[PDB]
Amino acid sequence: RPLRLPDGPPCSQRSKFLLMDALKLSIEDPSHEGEGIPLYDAIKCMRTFFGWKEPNVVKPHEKGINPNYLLSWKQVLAELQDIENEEKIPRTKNMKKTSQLKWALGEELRSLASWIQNEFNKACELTDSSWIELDEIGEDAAPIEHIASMRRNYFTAEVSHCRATEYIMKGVYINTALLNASCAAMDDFQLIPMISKCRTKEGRRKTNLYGFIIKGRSHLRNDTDVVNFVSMEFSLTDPRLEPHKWEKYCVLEVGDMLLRSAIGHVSRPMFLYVRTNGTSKIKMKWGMEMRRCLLQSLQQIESMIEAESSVKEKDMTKEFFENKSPKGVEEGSIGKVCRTLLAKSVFNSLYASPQLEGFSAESRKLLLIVQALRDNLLGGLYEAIEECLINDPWVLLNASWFNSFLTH
Amino acid sequence: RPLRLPDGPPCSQRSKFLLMDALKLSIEDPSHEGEGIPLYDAIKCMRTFFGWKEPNVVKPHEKGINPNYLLSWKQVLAELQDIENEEKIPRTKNMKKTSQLKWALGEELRSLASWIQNEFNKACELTDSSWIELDEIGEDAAPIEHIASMRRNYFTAEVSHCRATEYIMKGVYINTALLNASCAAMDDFQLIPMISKCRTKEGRRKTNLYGFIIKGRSHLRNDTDVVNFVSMEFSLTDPRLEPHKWEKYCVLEVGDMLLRSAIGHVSRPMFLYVRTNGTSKIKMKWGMEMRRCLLQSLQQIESMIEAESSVKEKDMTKEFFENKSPKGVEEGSIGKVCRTLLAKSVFNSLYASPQLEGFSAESRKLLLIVQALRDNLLGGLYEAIEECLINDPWVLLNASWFNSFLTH
Repeated sequence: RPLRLPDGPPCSQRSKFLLMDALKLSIEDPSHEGEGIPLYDAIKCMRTFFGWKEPNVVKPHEKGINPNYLLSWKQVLAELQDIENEEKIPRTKNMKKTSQLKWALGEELRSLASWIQNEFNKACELTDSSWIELDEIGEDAAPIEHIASMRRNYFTAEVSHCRATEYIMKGVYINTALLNASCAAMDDFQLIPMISKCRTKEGRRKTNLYGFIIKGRSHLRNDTDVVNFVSMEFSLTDPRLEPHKWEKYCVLEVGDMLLRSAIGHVSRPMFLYVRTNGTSKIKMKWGMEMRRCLLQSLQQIESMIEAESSVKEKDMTKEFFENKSPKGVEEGSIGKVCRTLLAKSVFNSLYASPQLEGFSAESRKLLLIVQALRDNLLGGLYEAIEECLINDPWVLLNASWFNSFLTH
Repeated sequence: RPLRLPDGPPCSQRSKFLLMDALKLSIEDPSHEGEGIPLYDAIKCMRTFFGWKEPNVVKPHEKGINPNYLLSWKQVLAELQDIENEEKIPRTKNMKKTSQLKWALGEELRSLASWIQNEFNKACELTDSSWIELDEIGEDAAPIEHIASMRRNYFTAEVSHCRATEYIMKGVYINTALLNASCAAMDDFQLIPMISKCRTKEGRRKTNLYGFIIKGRSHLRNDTDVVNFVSMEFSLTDPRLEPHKWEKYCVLEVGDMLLRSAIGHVSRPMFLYVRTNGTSKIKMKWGMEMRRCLLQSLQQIESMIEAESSVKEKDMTKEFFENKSPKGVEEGSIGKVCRTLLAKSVFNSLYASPQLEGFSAESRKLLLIVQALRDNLLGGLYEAIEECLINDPWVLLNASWFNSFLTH
């Protein structure tokens, strides 16, 4: 009996930042005065681009004040130009408390849509760049033993370039910046660049700018207290292709970018995805810990090597990772297994919800019952599972996956 | 005005062999007596697998004699067992001219379905293994100049592991084997293994067996003369998931395979996709030349570097491949551009048709007219294009792509 997924309008994006749709302005081997200070790096990235034009709304937010989102972007650009006019670049920039920002800062069943499976597939892919160091994974006090070290190196080599690892590092950077600003600049509408760093295939350092957030007032006395923010994220994705995805956003067209492509140089509109959002102290602390997805994925891999090693009375680390009893890998390669596990862990973090906790607990129970029936040959459990299937894209995708598992 | 795609039942697979659905039985650093002789290698690969079971039809061919396809597979397995009983393995194996083989060997609008876009996406992916040597590309008589060499090395590094390159090498091997057998064994129902070879990420030689074909009589006096064959190809793909894809096939369940996976070892049914098919001498000669897709893709890349070099009065090879004027790559990376170009070239070969030649000629004309109208601001051209849109999955996908180009 397959799970009944809800009927309704398609589900929409609810991540704290863009995933597959993100666009970076980047600088390579940066060495300007103040290299490493987020605002300085942001300005350097912004300075690489000369394609801006008069911005306009291309996908209105159905429940927001569209003119205020437009004003907010124009204010970022003007306040950055104000800095260029000053003698020195200040370490942080606090935005004028304009009417548009005061508004923006706050001072139902849905059906599964194809975009979330597509996000997940993109999260499993390899990128050109590496996102973590060779010794990134682990927190051990002492030096790791030989077999542990071997496993970490093999795993790290499969995931250091994975898109999901970019999302981890993006997530760590932005949550670190917003949590720090929430403490250090409680009354300020601080401009917070969305930054990541990577190493190119050629070995060069690269600093990336995805966009900006502006925070609101943030007197976060308890873990559950919320800081509001407005995010402004670059993209080449035309929001008119899948408008249901972008329910929570006002989308601007803000520039044009020249790109290399299969047909030679082409010019494409550059968009800016704008939304109001919020996060709590506890959520930011978890965001800061997203590197744990790597440890937890490695541990899942290590558990399987341990099982095989136990059987063959021999360490099976090399045989597992080199794919040397099994005649293949269902996902296609060991590397794809590593990345798929990682991507699931990262999406569990990015799309954390109570719907997800319930679905996860309840579905595991049903799995175990159905396997016991399958190997050897109710409602209430089903209602517990299906009550979690409301509108969350990640939970719905996972329910769709569960149903495939049942058909087979 | 978008192209009108045909209405009808979903389009079906028409490639000469399986693409994304293929499964290999493989052997590593092979060194048995007669290593390199196709039949010997096939037997070695077959010997790696102990999961066979009594075969049965799981997806019947609606217009074929299903019992004969089943008999044909059982006959392959028995004739291979006959060899194991003999003192020596013969160099080639000619099949008994049984009633099932004599039958098998011959002795309407469709709508676009999602599977062909999915095939194309899979063709663009990287694999764990390399499929070509460092000096594979090019036929030059003399040693290549420095700039040429640099470009070939950068390009080769982006495509040597590409799935599309596997399809090239698979295609070259099988067309070479069938063309050779058609000449050397004209009256025999020769068993022809479907083989490829690669090098693992660790540097080990690996020989792969995809399945078998059996040819019919082949007195190919002219280029257009046809040799019939029956193909028998391994797969983990359950044909009941997308039966419309498998219209031309009888699909058997023939074994079970133990696999590593994200959830530990799992057992999955192994299927055998069986169909009758045919090819001509001219088509096999083209199949033998599939390495030209690599040269032609490189040439497309080289043309773009030449254009940039002409502009900047400087060779732009490094700057192009290292992605150092353009601010990005529309497909995401230079590597993805290389693989996408390659995949399009490979699919043009794999899915060659008159529908494709007409669509290609006519659509290019319409592109040029629409761009001229776009930059500076009929039916008959449209009928020429749309008359090519009948049932071919590759042409239909390309028409769908053309329509996206129009919307934008």
